[PDB]
Amino acid sequence: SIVMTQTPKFLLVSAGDRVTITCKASQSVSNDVAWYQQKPGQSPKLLIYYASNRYTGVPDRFTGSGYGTDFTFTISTVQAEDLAVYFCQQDYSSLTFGAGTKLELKRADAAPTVSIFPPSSEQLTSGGASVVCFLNNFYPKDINVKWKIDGSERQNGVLNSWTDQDSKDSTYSMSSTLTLTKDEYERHNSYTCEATHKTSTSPIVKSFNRNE
Amino acid sequence: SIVMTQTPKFLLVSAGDRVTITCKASQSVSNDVAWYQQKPGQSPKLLIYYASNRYTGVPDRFTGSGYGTDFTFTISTVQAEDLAVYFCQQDYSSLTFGAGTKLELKRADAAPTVSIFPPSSEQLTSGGASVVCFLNNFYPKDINVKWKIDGSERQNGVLNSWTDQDSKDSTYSMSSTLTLTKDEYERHNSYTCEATHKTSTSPIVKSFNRNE
Amino acid sequence: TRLVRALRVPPARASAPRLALDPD
Amino acid sequence: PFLETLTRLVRALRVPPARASAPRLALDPDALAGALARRVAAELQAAAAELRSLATAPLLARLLALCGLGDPLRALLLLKALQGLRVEWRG
Amino acid sequence: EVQLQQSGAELVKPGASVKLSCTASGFNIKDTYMHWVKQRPEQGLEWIGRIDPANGNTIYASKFQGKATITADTSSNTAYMQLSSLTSGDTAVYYCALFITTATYAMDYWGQGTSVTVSSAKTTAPSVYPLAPSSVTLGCLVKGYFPEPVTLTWNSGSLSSGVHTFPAVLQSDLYTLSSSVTVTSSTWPSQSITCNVAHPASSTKVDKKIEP
Amino acid sequence: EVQLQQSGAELVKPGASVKLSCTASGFNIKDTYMHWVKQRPEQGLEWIGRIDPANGNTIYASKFQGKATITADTSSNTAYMQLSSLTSGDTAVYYCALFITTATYAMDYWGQGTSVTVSSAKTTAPSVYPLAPSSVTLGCLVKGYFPEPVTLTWNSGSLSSGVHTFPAVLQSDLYTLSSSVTVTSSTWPSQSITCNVAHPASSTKVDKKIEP
Amino acid sequence: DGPCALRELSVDLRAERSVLIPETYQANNCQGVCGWPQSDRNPRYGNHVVLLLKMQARGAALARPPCCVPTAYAGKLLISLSEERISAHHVPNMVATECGCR
Amino acid sequence: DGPCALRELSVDLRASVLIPETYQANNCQGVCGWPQSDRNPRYGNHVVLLLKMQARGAALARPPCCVPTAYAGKLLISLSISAHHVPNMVATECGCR
Repeated sequence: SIVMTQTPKFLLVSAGDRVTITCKASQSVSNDVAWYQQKPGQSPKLLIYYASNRYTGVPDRFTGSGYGTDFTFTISTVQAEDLAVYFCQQDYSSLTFGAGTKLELKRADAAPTVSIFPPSSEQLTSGGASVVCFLNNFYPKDINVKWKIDGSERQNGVLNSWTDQDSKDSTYSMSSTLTLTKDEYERHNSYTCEATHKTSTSPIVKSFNRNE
Repeated sequence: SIVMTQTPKFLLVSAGDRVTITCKASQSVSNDVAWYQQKPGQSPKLLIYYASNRYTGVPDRFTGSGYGTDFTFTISTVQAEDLAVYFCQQDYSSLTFGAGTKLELKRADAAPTVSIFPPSSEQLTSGGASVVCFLNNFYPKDINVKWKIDGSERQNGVLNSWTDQDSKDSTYSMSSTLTLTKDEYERHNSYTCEATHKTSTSPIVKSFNRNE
Repeated sequence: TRLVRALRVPPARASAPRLALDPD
Repeated sequence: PFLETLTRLVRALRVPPARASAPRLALDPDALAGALARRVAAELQAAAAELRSLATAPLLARLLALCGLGDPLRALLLLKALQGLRVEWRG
Repeated sequence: EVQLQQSGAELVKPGASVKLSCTASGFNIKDTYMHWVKQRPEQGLEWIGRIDPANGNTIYASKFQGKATITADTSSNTAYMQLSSLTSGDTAVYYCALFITTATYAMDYWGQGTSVTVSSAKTTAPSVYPLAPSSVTLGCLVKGYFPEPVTLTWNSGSLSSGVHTFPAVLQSDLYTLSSSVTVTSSTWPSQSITCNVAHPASSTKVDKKIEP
Repeated sequence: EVQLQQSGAELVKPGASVKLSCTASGFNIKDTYMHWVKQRPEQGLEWIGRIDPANGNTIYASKFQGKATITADTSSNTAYMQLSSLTSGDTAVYYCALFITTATYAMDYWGQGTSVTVSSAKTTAPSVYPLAPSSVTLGCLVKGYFPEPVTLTWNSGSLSSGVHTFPAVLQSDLYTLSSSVTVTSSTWPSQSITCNVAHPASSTKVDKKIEP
Repeated sequence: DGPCALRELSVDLRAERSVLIPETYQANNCQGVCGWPQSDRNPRYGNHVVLLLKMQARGAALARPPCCVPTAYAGKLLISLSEERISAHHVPNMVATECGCR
Repeated sequence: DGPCALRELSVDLRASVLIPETYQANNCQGVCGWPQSDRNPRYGNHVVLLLKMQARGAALARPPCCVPTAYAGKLLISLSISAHHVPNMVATECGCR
């Protein structure tokens, strides 16, 4: 069977540059190839069939070329609405759908916004206690989040969740949660949520106290 | 001479709506009319000619129609890159360029960022003292700015300057300046800059003290 | 007619070759 | 002697327009590669009378007075040019 | 026009069989073949098989042979796929497709996608909690539910600005989810904000009001 | 291609005369006429006159008759306009234009614009001052200069993110201007930031460095 | 705009030395849109065009949709005057005189 | 893609049984520029005039298009016996106008 190898596996642009991707085949595939686009949470959509033509509604920016055993796909001027994953397919035999390539943008740095929420009354009546820490609108991707209770380390029961890059301003987010039993929760007094990022020489700490 | 009347004189959209403008003539002008576009700090550029055709490079959104004594220009789906002023011109006689119509967008509200800067050392050595107050990234347009010295009103020598609507996130800005003589400046001790806006029941005040 | 129909065996390719349109 | 006067007359009759807007573009012609003598006199007299029907009068008088040569092409070409000018001048 | 409609998400025991459906609209299936495609979260796309309604001759890949049967019915323009002998490795998303590519024309239509899950857990109902603290951030927390699909909205869908909804995370056969909204200081508690949660599997609808 | 080039800004006494120029490029002016257009900040566009280089027959509007003379020269593809009897009401921006509109084709080319100002003041040099205070805002202030044109940049043009430049304001025949830049907390004073001011009329270049 | 039809397009011929007759050079052009079913005034479509239109209507997407073009031409004659020389030329296929989309 | 030329486009007819099955009707496709780099006959005067207008700086509302200029008939047979002949079906030449 024909095997298709796609490169590069990762990419990053500055919203004004040119982009090129290559998709090599393991055997003579004549000129039967297609280039697709898949945005998050949606079905694919054809962009370029055969080797040179364009589907209806495709703007002029996108283009593709190649023949025989080498095919390339190029975008001239990247914009902010071209965040997706791109596949290359062949049709000379049982269909194969490449491997997929991602894409990302750039912008100026920013600092996170930190919020902390304590357990509600209904949950306390139920039998558990959950503390929530939200970090919003930061850049770049990497962050470290730490929890402290009564000035001590704690790394059991934590849950973390990340969001995808926004399509409006290209900023990330994050949520952290800590779960405890009511009896254990009521025994301590102070809680803190610390965040370490690239845009600050000192951690950003948000703390609360149970008694008040 | 032919006189052209353009309506409406102002417009406001939500980045997803349809817009229509009309340009009536004072006498039979056959089908000789053209529609232009002028962005800030640039020369106009033709968009539509001879009532209903479309120059090279104009996308599908824009359209126009009419004949005899009534002509209309419509945009189906406004975008974020369509902030400009639109004119209607006739050619049956000495050319006339209508009156012009503006355009604006919408977004969620936001609060201003306030900064205050005191006079520099070189300016103090020169003989004057200027205090600066910057308000950045707010919405909507209207604001009130007040200056206070030693807990008293002051409304002489103030200068204010506004910026235009941004093309990246659609937010305004503003700068205020207060000028005084060196002796009079050194006679007082405390200065404050107050801003009143729609998104806060109390003013935002930023103050500084000379002694420290 | 039967012979013609029998001789027109179906293909074994894995992709559609072209569209079909009735002679209307 | 005679053709040059006709050229001067043709140039004189083509007065400039007074409209305030350009009517169309101008492009130089560089591309697009390819025994009754009484007829001509009668046609000239008819065209002169038609122009008379309505500065240029002295030139027309000189043309008429000037009114030798037997080139077949010249007479036919002049007849055709006058036939064209007949329609052209009515504008 | 042409439209492809599919069934809803399904959850099955580890050892049963499923029957997915795909019905066309505004088209006659006899014109061309119909393909069935599979997608896993991180393994990329794949190809299962195709069917020709006119004759009934079907083709399957070399890996899915013997555990996937495709059938078609032209009386109502529908196709069915039976998947048998599940082994907890088939949890995925399945697509119905029509493809044609030629040197002078092409046609590409895709479905919406059907989600198949394989597990031995038991259905359960969610629990909704509110969270309360020139800007204010509020949160709604959904805890302890199964299976994945669930819908969360703010103020019945009249507040879609500055709202983040983090993806679900699974631990100990139980999911979790959180949502956050940021609003200016002059719209709370002067107004009412409520989070609405709807779980279709158990047919539950809950609305919760945030109060100080 | 075609390009229209013009002269620079001019300042003139109240009672003298001016001679503006407009030179084509990549085109022959004999093909079609040349139009001269006027623009005032708030009164909209107007029409002054047109010239036909081939013959030399010029046309003027009914209001500008007797105070604007147009001439052309095809030896170097240039046009001149002489404006006489200034009365401090002609301060405006002038444009050179080519227009053609027809049922099947059209042409429209504009210049860059020449600014004319009329006043009895005297030229003067500017004065530049710096301003110093998880984000930090810095400012550069330009005070006491004449006439309007002046250029301000940050770091010679390597810092164009989060920078605002407010428009000039006139009081007591003297202008003013300010610029602001916001940067994160990990890039100052760890690096060097300087504001550069260039005044062409007096041929002055100044660079000032911000320090704490 | 309307459907496919004929419309005016003319230019002016100029020479630095000689004078040309006629001055205004006329060469019309075809313009408009032709759809399905036909609402025009020209002869009926061919079989190729209706086949393409049906293909477009079924759901396909062609890479070259039908275009409104002319199908006939006529010649022209020009005369040039200058001192001691008159010349004439005849050039065929200059003026379009019919339209129909293919 | 290349310049204006002829290319394949075929369909299948299905209703009786028809002969021939594969209905063949080529199509013209490509781009023609200035100066000519093709294999078809030379342009006309109208097309070169339009191209010169476009090159001078103008902007036409209908630029030249690559289209066919010849056709051939076809014959079909239907069995269940009938025959039909239809002209102007198969394109056989291309040239932009």
